[PDB]
Amino acid sequence: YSKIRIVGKIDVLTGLHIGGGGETSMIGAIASPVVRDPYSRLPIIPGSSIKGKMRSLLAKHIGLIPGQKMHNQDAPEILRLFGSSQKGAIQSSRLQISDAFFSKASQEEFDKKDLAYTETKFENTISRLTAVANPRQIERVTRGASFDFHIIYNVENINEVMADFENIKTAIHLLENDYLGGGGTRGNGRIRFVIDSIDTVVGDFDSSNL
Amino acid sequence: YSKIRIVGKIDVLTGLHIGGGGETSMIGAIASPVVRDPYSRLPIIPGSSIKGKMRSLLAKHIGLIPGQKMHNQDAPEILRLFGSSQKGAIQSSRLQISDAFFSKASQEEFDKKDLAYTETKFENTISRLTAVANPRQIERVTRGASFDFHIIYNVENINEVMADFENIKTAIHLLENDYLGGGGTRGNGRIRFVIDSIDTVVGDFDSSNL
Amino acid sequence: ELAKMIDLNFARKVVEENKRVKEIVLFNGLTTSKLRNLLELINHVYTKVYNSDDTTLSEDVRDELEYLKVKFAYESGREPAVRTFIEKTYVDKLVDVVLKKNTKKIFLDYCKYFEALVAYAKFYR
Amino acid sequence: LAKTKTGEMIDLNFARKVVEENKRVKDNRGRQEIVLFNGLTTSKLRNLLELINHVYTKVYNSDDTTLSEDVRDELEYLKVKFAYESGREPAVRTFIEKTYVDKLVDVVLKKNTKKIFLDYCKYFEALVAYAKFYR
Amino acid sequence: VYGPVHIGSGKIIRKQEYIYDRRKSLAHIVDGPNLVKFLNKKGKFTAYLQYLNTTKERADLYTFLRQEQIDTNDWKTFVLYTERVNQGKGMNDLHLFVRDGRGDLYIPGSSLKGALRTVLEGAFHSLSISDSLPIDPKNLAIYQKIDINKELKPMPLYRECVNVFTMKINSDDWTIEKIEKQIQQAYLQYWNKWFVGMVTTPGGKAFIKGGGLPSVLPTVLFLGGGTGFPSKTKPKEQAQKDIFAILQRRFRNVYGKMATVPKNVPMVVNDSTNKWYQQGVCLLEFQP
RNA sequence: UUCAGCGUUCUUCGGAAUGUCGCGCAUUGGCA
Repeated sequence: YSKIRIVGKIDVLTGLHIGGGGETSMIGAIASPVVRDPYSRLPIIPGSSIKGKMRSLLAKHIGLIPGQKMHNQDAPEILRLFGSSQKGAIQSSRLQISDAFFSKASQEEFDKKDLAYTETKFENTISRLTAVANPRQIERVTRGASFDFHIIYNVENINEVMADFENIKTAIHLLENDYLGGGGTRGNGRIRFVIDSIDTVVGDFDSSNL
Repeated sequence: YSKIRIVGKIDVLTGLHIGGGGETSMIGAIASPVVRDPYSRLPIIPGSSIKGKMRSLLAKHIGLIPGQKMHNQDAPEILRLFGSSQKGAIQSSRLQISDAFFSKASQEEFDKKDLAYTETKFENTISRLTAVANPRQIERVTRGASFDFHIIYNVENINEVMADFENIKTAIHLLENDYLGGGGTRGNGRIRFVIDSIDTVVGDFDSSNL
Repeated sequence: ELAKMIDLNFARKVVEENKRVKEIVLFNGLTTSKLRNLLELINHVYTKVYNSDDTTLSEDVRDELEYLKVKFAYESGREPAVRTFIEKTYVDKLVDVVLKKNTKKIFLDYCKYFEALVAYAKFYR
Repeated sequence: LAKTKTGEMIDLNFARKVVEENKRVKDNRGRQEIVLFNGLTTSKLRNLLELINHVYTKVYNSDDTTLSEDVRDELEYLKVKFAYESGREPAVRTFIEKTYVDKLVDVVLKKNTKKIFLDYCKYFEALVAYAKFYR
Repeated sequence: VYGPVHIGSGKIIRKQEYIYDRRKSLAHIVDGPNLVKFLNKKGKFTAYLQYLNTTKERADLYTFLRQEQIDTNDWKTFVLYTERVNQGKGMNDLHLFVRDGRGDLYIPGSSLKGALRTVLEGAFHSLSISDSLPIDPKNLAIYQKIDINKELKPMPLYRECVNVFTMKINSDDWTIEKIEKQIQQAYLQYWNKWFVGMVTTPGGKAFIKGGGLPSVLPTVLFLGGGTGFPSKTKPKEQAQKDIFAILQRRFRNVYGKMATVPKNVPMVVNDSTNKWYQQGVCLLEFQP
């Protein structure tokens, strides 16, 4: 039983809008603020969004059982990797995807050029009936942002580690094509998992060939 | 589950204005600036703008049901291609059009020609009861610049992928005949499409025919 | 608690008194567009103020607030209605005391007062 | 931005004070019409503001923190144009000498910084807007 | 474009900003920085400053260049470009044509759309009009604005004008036949109500005597500037009363002081060819 | 006749988000 870290980075290729809540909108300010970790007041990519997007894309690639009403009905590879909660037959998740924080490198390259971390994109909604717009402000994340994604893989069945990492590779390739966060259908969310560093944090497992 | 990636060229036929607020303007300078990628500080055709314009043009082309007070109720082909949100009938979005960034080719062409990628256009409103004019300055994108537009289509219903890509091509032609962005009824927003390559990045679908 | 009292209740009552009905006309004919432009400038400075975490206003935001005062004067010169609104709500005087205090809190209550002015101006229409 | 004589600083409130100082009611034929800078109107002011506007746009588009040589020659042409316009009309001459703009362009040339040129543009904004306000 | 047409770009350049060869009869439009650095290198910058201080009113660049006797090829290196000129008087003023970022000559489609909207009135989303095709700069020649109010007079306003479009409609809202008929009707109204007043004035008699108006002058539009108050805006007499009232309200000096209604409100171009010309008139053609 | 331009406006008016989900399940409980 070993624990392997996949710490790397995420290069946003367009705006990234992972919305939030709990703050009332000052009149004329951002209507849909981006989620920020309150202590640093920086936009972040919650690990829940990453894990959900990876799981959804991988399930679509592998195939969904027709009439699937719950997440626990996915293919056994998906349940083995991302976790399942059935009645009595519960499978632990070997993937633990943490919140990806704003990188210090991107923070420095944005402090240079005097560039704000987020971009208040200005949008509208032309109705189909009266053809009247409706202003909206969305707090996207700028293109230069890099996020320190941190994933832990737990090796439980040593025989399935290779196939599980092939699944992870397929899912991250699907994510390189698919977006992260909301509004991805309208230009947001594009990313690329360019930077990686995989090694065995705990145990004796071989992490050189992964 | 294959993702087919469209990459192509949007070359500005005329000046392109796509407004964006939140910028302090000097007296007598550009009152309504164009949208900018904050990082590159260059004009950009947002993916939202392209997607909204294409959906509007396509839905006008096939037809609009009377009393259409919402975007969810529409021609079902548009719902399949671009998405839907109707209660109990959510349809996933098969087209994810992203931001069109300023190409290095046209940027270097302008750099060698000693041209700025934007231009300040002088206009005025002539109230005709008193023949009194009120001037204004609109930013436009210099003609000849080029953007690289990058769409991704998820192949969910294999049977109708040919019809869906035909609809995409028809929408692209509709965007050809019309403008994009600000007031094009007065001469802005003309664009041109050059389809660079269509391929299947992830999966085993055949992209030779498309 | 800016100056003299100046609060959100002051905003509501001043919009009430300056409201006159013939159609509804406020501050001798101030359209909502001019107020929205002023609030847009307020938002532009307020976003930068909010993003910074330190409690003391920087030099950049202080210069932007002086610019905001100059823009207020320009808008008053452009239209008499905006001038009467600015004089009846004393917004530029609040800008001055915000500059004098050099505290983020005073700017935040100033922005709250401006937003209250906008909200009550729209509500009474 | 810079400094004038008698220890007075250059700022936007200084522009307000300058425009107020050169304001005379000067009633004529029983009508109260405001004159600024001894006969200066707003058309000359808008012409000068447009002259500033061109260089401001050129410097605002560029990302360089140091003033380019092209913008330096823009500013030299601005100095020449200011001298020519001040020579043309006495009112513009009094305006230019009272607001010390012709020295300010020299200061921004010596500083060789985009931020300083932006501050000078803001000062000229204060001048024109405050002249519009007091009128 | 039967008459010289100038669409301003918001930049007005003085006499000292550009060179004017009277004998060669051509205007060298020059940029500022190139001339300034040339004079700094050659030591002519201080001479230019002393020239400006010596004569405040008239500071023609060409006369200064002749006084310093600088090389003509040294003139060409700082000159942005050259244009053929037409004067009735060195030139006083100059209005530049509209140039996009690339720098080609073009008339914006917004001007055409606004003119069409004004003439047709008497919404407008269906008529989508785009910019006209690029034109080579050689057609850009400098003309003069001349006021004809019972007597011709040259004016200091010199203007860069063109030497003498893709559009889509929706069938229900607009029709080509209807819009062209309305254009013709508006032109006929302009001729009947206001042009006759200028025909009757002696300055108008001189204008027609020299063949200033085109013989043909169908579809005629007032695209650019300098056309007049009859355009850019009713019974004939009531219309004249409204124009006189608005002019009294706005222009206190020329119209406010004089109380009597003029013969025609408002009371009011030379080219090297003997034919006279008028500013702003254009002939259009529409093809489906 | 000569010379010279001059003033006027510098953006305006609206739209400032909307609709929907508002935790669900499993165990604890109730029944048996």
